[PDB]
Amino acid sequence: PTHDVTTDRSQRLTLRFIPVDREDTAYSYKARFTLAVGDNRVLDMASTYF
Amino acid sequence: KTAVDSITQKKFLCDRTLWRIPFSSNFMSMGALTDLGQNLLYANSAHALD
Amino acid sequence: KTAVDSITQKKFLCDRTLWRIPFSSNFMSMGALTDLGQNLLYANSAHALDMTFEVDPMDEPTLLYVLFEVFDVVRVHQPHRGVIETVYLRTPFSAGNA
Amino acid sequence: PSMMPQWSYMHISGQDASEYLSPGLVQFARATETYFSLNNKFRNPTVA
Amino acid sequence: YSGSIPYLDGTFYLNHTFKKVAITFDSSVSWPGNDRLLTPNEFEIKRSVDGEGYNVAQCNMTKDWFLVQMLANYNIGYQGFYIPESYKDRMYSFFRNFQPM
Amino acid sequence: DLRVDGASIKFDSICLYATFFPMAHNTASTLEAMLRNDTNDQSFNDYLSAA
Repeated sequence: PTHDVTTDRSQRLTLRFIPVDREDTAYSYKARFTLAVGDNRVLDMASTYF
Repeated sequence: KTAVDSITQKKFLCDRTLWRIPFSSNFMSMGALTDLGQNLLYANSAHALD
Repeated sequence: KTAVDSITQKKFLCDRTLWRIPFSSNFMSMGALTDLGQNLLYANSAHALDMTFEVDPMDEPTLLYVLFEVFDVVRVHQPHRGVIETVYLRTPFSAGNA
Repeated sequence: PSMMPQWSYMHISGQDASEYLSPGLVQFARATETYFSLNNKFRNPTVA
Repeated sequence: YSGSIPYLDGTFYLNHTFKKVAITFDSSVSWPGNDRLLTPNEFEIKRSVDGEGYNVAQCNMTKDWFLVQMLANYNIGYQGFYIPESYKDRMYSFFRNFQPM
Repeated sequence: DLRVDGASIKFDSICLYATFFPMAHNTASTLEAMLRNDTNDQSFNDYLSAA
């Protein structure tokens, strides 16, 4: 299909997100993230791993 | 009990395969002609490759 | 030519799997939901269950591990932007029962 | 949980996804099957 | 010489010797182009120390090259990775021959 | 018992990853509009499934 699948304006394929909060305890640590999906995108969760 | 201090080395091996690259917009194999080809480059243009 | 009087012993080994029992009328896999689960007498009243196991003895404490197969589903809804809602339904033995 | 009953809500029984979807969506799912799979996102209850 | 001739038989054994490759059209472009990749100007296949953030599969292979090869061989990768079925991966594949060490 | 012998494990950094299909904007917006209708919700099972 020649058109109407791929875009043409610069957009990234892979995204890396930093934690915004890390807390530590001797037997577990808690990590938070603020994931952001902008408009005109669809993210399938099968491709997110730590 | 008294092992030496160590450093680590990693590498890989993938003999018997070809290092390939597709000429598409999103690297998938959607057919045997490829978007960026049927663009035909509006079947009118020209370029040299480095 | 010089055998001895002997007896014979038999046993088996079936590691790495679960023993099953289907809740069907004739032990078949006829659909993701069995037929007897739809039978009226089981869906319009209540009943108490009693099971008894006799097992081989052993000399260090163990556990009996039972999986009641049930239905577990979740429905997800995203009406507006940046809002997500869900409904979890697990039945029978629904959240709020022993 | 009030407009439609429990079982038929979460598609435990009733009708497959080939029916209860806005037929535009069925059109779409049949349009991009080869390079973006969707069929694993909807139950299709069976019953004996 | 008389040993096996890779350029004819198909036995390739030197793949791991590539550091990177860069493409360029008409002296000022970049075909991967358009902020597509993590290292947009060229593909990176292996790294020294500092690239310890970008390696995948417990080896020294950058993520993006793994992605590119997985896609271009089996159209898999926009839905999370896994082992492609036996039929779709023949003897001269990319996933019959991967080895980390 | 590995607590006694002296095994230890320390965590330093952690980052999260995601990937996007660079779908053309019109088609993506069509999908976004279609998938918020309250009769196209998501179902999902859980193999094992049982208590």
